[PDB]
Amino acid sequence: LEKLASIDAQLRLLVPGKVSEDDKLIEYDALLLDKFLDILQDLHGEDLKEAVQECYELSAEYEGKHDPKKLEELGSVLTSLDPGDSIVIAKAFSHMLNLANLAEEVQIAYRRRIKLKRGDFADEANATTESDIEETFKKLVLKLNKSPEEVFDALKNQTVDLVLTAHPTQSVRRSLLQKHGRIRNCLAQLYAKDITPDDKQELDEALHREIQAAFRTDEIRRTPPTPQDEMRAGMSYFHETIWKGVPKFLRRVDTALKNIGINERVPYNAPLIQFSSWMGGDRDGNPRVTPEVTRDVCLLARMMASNMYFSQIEDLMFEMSMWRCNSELRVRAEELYRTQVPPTEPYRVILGDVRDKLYNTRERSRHLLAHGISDIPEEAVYTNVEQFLEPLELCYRSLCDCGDRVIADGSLLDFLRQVSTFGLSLVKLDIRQESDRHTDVLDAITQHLEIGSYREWSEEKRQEWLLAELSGKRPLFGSDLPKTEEVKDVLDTFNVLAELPSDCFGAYIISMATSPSDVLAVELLQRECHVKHPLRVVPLFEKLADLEAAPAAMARLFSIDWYRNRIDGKQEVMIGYSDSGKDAGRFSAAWQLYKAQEEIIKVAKEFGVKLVIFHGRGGTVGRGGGPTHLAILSQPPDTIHGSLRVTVQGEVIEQSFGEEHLCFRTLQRFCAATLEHGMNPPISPRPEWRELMDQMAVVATEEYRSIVFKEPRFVEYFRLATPELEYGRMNIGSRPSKGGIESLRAIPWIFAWTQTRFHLPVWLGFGAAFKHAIKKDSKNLQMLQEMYKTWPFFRVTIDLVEMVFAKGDPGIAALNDKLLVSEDLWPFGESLRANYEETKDYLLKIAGHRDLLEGDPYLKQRIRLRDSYITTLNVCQAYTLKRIRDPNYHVTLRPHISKGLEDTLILTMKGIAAGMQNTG
Amino acid sequence: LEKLASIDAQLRLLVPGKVSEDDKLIEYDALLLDKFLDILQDLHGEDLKEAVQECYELSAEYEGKHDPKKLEELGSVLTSLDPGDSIVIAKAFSHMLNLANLAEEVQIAYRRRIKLKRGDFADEANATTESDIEETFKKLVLKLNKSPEEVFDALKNQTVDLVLTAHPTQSVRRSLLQKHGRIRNCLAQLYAKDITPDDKQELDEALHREIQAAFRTDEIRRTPPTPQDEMRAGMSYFHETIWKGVPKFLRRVDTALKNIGINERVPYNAPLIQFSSWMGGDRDGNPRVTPEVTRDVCLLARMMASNMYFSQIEDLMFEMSMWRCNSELRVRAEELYRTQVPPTEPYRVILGDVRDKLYNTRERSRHLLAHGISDIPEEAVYTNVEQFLEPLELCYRSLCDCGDRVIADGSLLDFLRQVSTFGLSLVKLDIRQESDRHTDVLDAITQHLEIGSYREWSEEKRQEWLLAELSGKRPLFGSDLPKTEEVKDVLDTFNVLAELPSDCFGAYIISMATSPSDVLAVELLQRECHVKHPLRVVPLFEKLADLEAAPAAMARLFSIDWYRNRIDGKQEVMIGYSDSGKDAGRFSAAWQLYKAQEEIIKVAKEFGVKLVIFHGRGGTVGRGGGPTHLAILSQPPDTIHGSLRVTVQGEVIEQSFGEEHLCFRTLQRFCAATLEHGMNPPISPRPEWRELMDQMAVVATEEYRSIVFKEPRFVEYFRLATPELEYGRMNIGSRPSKGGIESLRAIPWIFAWTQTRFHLPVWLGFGAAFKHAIKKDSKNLQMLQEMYKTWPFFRVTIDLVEMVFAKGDPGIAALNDKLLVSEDLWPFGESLRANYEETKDYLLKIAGHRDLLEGDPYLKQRIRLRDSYITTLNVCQAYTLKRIRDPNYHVTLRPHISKGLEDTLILTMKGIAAGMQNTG
Amino acid sequence: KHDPKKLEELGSVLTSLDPGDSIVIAKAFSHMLNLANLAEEVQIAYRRRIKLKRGDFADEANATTESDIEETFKK
Ligand SMILES: N[C@@H](CC(=O)O)C(=O)O
Ligand SMILES: N[C@@H](CC(=O)O)C(=O)O
Repeated sequence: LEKLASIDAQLRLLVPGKVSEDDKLIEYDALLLDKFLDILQDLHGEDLKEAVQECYELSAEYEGKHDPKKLEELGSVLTSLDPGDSIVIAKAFSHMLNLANLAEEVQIAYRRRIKLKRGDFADEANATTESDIEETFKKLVLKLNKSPEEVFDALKNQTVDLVLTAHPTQSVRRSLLQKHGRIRNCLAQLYAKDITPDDKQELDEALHREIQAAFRTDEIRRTPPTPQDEMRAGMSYFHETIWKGVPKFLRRVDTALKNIGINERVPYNAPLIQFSSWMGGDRDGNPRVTPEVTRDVCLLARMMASNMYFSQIEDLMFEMSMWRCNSELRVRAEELYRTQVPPTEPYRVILGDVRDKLYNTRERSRHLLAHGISDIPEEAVYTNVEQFLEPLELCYRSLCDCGDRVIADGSLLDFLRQVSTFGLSLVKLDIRQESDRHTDVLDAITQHLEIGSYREWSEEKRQEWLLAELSGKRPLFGSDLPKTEEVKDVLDTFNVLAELPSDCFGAYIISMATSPSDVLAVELLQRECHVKHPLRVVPLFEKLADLEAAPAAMARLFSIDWYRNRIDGKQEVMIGYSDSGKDAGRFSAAWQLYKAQEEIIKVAKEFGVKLVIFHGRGGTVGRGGGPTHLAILSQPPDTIHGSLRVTVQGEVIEQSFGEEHLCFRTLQRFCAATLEHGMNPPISPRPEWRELMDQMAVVATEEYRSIVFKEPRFVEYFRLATPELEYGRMNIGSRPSKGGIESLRAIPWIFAWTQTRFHLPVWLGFGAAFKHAIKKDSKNLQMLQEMYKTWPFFRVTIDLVEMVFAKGDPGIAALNDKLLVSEDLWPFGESLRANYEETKDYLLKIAGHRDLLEGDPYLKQRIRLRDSYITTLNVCQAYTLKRIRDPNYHVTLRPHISKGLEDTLILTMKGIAAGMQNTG
Repeated sequence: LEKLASIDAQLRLLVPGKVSEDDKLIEYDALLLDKFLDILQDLHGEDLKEAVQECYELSAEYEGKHDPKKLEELGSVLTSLDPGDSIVIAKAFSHMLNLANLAEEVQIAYRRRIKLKRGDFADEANATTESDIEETFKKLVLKLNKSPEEVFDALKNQTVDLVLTAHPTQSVRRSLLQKHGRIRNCLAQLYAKDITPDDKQELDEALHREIQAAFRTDEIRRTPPTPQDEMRAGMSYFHETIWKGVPKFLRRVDTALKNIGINERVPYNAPLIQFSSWMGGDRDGNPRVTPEVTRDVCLLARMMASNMYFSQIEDLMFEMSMWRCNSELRVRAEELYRTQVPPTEPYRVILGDVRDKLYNTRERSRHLLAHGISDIPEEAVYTNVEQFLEPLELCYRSLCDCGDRVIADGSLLDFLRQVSTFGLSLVKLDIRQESDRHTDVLDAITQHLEIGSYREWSEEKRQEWLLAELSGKRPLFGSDLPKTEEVKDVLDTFNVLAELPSDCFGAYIISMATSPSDVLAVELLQRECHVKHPLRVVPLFEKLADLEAAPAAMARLFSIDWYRNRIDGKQEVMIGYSDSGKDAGRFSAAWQLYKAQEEIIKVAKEFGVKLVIFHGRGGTVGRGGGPTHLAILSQPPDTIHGSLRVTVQGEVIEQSFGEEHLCFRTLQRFCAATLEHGMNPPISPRPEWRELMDQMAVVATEEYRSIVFKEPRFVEYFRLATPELEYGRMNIGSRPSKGGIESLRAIPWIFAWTQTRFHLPVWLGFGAAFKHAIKKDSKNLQMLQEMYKTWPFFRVTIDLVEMVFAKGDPGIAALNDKLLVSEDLWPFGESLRANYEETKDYLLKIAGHRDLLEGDPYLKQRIRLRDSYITTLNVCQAYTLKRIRDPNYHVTLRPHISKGLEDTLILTMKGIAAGMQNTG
Repeated sequence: KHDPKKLEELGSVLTSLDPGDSIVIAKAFSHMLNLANLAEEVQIAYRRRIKLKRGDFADEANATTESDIEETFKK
């Protein structure tokens, strides 16, 4: 009848909880698990529930003592399941994990903020202590001597651009987030103080039902989804929380402003917040992302957006019942009426006409998507956001003129902000393609023209030629140009950019950029494919050597008159932490990128160019939560200067935007941190620190490279101990290599090692670095410790690695070796595990910590509560990999318990990924 | 800066408040007023705010001491306003009043229920103590020895039919209720314990803004709205609260059932709840309600309903992502797919097809409304509710078959209940017409045929003839029948009933019914106008003499074979409390109707007919709130027998259904009380009581009639002291007479006297009755007191009159006399006021009360808080009536203060009506 | 349930005690009873008075509804 107390007590044995009336995470997990076990019993029988229970207990005992025999006990239960039973159990543990995450969201959403606080930079690393927008304003006036008018001014001119990217292991379906949403809402509401008995009986029932609906929305799908479908799923968070969150956060900004003495509101059309997207735009090493895919996602964006505006304007129309207007609106209303509402309701006549334009904008888009042709003419549709804003501006003005500003400042204002923030699509699409592919197009052209081979030319020649053609008097090539399939694909992409309207797009990112010709090549292609409004061109520098030359590259570009004129004082450059870390190791990349950004800003300053750094995946700003706040504050001085552009990693998007409070705090912290930084850079490092970082980077890079690139048996080891081959072949997303580790892409590199709980890519090299700093001079420990206490960059860098170790378990990696790796390679695995421990030890000593995450007990608890579930998936995954790979491995199967191995593997890969979220 | 405390302290001086953490009404009023005064100042200037403040203080002092000089002080401020200033001030007091009412709704919504209670019938007269559905179940099992299975059974077979009617002084616009809704929601949320500082800053701002939006949604409209427009406005509460409230209440019933040991749910298609409507159907004394109007409202009903189902099914479709179905659904899905979703989502394929049918059903209806013709064929649309239910039943079954009943029992089940409760329209329309109009049609027919004059025939002849024609072999008349306009209008109404589908309609009510021929006449007309499925015919007995003969009338009908066969064991009869009270006075009508219902039930029993009493306006069941609960329990034994049909008076509908909690409790109490009564009738009166009531009724009727019909100067007095002539001429709704008071309609009779705060129609006759009972025999006081303590009917009857006196102020009626009535008629007014006081005194002594509403302090406080505002409107109204009626009356006007007299009068009439709500 | 066999079950456990054990058990139950009474006193001491009440003589039969001295004066 009542097992809720036993589940709760076994959880609390695993976590020494807390008295706080806000700490209820363990209660939430108990309740969710209890309901879930009941469901399992109802659907699959007591015996199956019992088996799930059996596996959980074994995992619990392992997370207690860490006796590795428990993993083999769990193994022998898991390997003895027919594949139908295995699927149900892998699905159970997967679902318990998701539930644990939902519980976490609710806990974070309602945790009390701390009132008394030091106001130093460590407060900015946690949701509970970080500065909200009013606190940041007040800090700037008080501690940095800014007039409120100055703070207001900075804020009006500030942009934060969040760039949405593909979930690496497939995005959750839109209907599943709504279910999740309802589970969270029922969970929140069962603990409200405001309500009675029966309401709770009903919430209990609602929650039970919703845990079940979620579990049975589980269709089994080896064959991937189209990039169009993956884009739709990625766009779900707009309907869920972003659409309302934006106006809600802007209203908070307004209140913060009243409270520091500024009586105005942020203008509705100040572009504080923008969203961009990569989904259907990034084709770098991904030929499923075709020209047609791009054309489609831009149409889908347009369709979704206008569908939202269409539906919202109906609500606005209800509200705008008022009859008093200025004469300017009167005139307009009467015109429209003369060409189905009364004229005594003038706002409704205007908004009704906007509604039809929006309906038209939406049907035109759908037609073009389904057929290429629409009977709906462009004249009857919105093609620029200002056409849509104008009549809304007219309403606003008319209301204020009549004395009803207060009304204008409600729903109408929310709407102006939505329109202005989201514009006609909800996101602008970046295109990304690798520079070789541009070279190939250009070599096809030069060879056709019989003037030689662009590939063979030196860099000085490439520039000389590209500039001569960018002011050429004469087109380069036609349709009759002989093209490989790949070259046709690059050209057809540019033709899409020419055809489609410029408000669909943002950046053309060049992967593997290294020279000025890389950027000039794209400028020429765009001009020659007749892109009337060329996308800005953004180089992505990947390797350490490429980051070293980046500054000179940008100096050259800027000193070219054509390009300088063309760029109109703005340039964006992209960095990719995971990418650079794959080349030199994480530590060395972190340092190089700090320096790279200082150096590129210096060069921009010199040429009078405004420089925007676009943060790609793997940086500490990608963590989400409080840690994102300190991460922003820790950027090098002047590297934001009013413009934050940052990747929202798909594996972090739910946590960041799925729950409405969290979404609000995410937007808040991006605005707060950006504003503060531009007026309050972090401390610049001491010379001694720089010098030590340079020495440490050399050593760190040497360790990492000698293991990852010069150990001849490394790739072999990697392919056995890691599910990277099976991630590739069951392709979850893109496709894994472009050869060895040079050839492998960042995401698969991280994912392979996250799946084994070993995380090599995040920590390798730090151990050599610290060890060597300290042997060289024992005083370096103190300096390292001081850097941790007082240099934000360094704090933040260590904290991310510390978090990754909290998600680590070398016991799991050892089990994979035992099962999957040949005995000859075992000492190699064991030395890599010795390196993990040694690296971890040094990290703890530098942070002044006895255990992992001592500074962040809330995060410690969250991670520890996930581990029981993830661990079962890991053991299941290891033995499933053994069965797939080795046909001659068999065990006695149990008789079927409930009422394909590849399917199990897909399920465990996604679960472990849902559990590990962000690492590097 | 802070006047909130002065407003609050001046209110609390007027009401000696309470410590209860739930009693916040006075705080709510303070806050709402403070924000409102600020708005007035911003929009109209300090001086205008000051004037409103000045008028409020004078009204406050009057409600304190009741010095009548204060009314003249207020008068002299009000009469000195140019008409533009007068409009703004009347609008201010009107808006403050509405605000006071919103505050009240919130107070009632969140007041704590009382846990310990006597469980006697007085507990059922208040929201805080009344029985909910679980308590009623438990009472029936425990105190009446019913098995839960029996209780379940009674409930499955029970119907409650709430019949929506026209607001007597015009329905609030749909957009204004939404605003109201938002003001309430902001008010509730400012006192939530669950939230922080800034949230409140924002709610403050939201509330201020919404009070302003409401104030400026105020267009000035002498020219009435069409009956179609008045029907649309009446239907607003479906979107607001009823649409969700129904499934929500049915789910509560399910929980109550689990909790008394019944594991089933009420079947989704048990018709526990139904709504009907009169709007566009009642034409009795109202020629604006034409055949075309009726045709229209049935189309609008159909349109609205299908628009709601269409929009809701989209949500349901999102939820129904599941892939497991039974084979029956599989087959169907694949068929539909073969004729735009994947087939792996079978519920969505079914629901999508339902969605298109719903869209079609909705466009067909709109076309027919706008043009008479639709290209959309009937085959592609729903014409019967079962066509719509079938595919939903299929989903339900399929889910249960696959083990997912728990899922079926969520949103799908809510939807089945909505569909089944609301059906294809949301309401079925009654038609009502007066019996003379039928006689005229029949006389036109007999004269045409040259067989004499139906009007001239006796009742025995009329029946003989109507029965001969109802089994006639030969049609009565054609199109070439010569018709007056009125006769054509009655025929064309029947032709509408023939053309339109039978699910649009319910009852054909015959006003002024008195004989069996009245009912047989309509049966014949329906047959001869070719109504394939005739509406049931329902007689409305109005006069005392008509109620006396009603039983014999029904005995005759039932003993006629044709009619008996035709009626298939069911008959509805309607009673109209206000109507009968206009003929004989309220007391005498109350008693007659108790007896009438006993007698008609007796006759039905004898003939084996199931009898449904339809309660028209003015009864104690129309009060709303707790009092509706005891009122139902107090019906005579066996007079409900599983079927409650009751009028929801337009002047009570906001209070009953505007706020979601109140809507839920309204549905609850109708179900609770109906179920209990059928198993637990009230005590039948003692013989001594009957005898005393008969003696008291004679005397009560004689007093009332001698004043209202035999005093030759009464009508003259009535037309001077009352705004009834101006209610008529500025027609707010219907139109006032059909002559004298016989000729005047109930609603205008009540409204005239409610506007003067005198309420003559509710209390007159009670005084003579009680006085005479007590002089005859001093022991009668004790018996009267005992009847009050132990006979529910009597309690409830006195309580309604007591409530009306709480809304009374003879000081106001005296002011009207002084200003509007000629001096010769002043002693007449003064004797009527002497009668008020004497009647009130006796009422207090019988109830054992020292002051009005001592038994109901919550209601006492609510009424007292309204009075300040209503009183200002009353004084304004009195002097405005003086100006309209007397051109030679003038006063010095103030210079204009802010930055038509008929308009002011409309405004004061509506305000006083919004303030007085229900009386008789 | 009021199954009378339970009294004899209890009997057979109680009659089988040496007199030293019997004393200690009778003393335990005696003390548990006193404890129960102390708990009752605390419950009655802090139970909330009921604000809304009929003001008839039945209210005077319970601590929670009876009239205090001010209510009696006012009455
Ligand atoms: N997003 C969290 C980690 C997690 O939730 O797994 C962080 O970066 O600290
Ligand atoms: N509806 C309330 C009266 C009112 O709210 O004015 C009642 O009948 O008691």
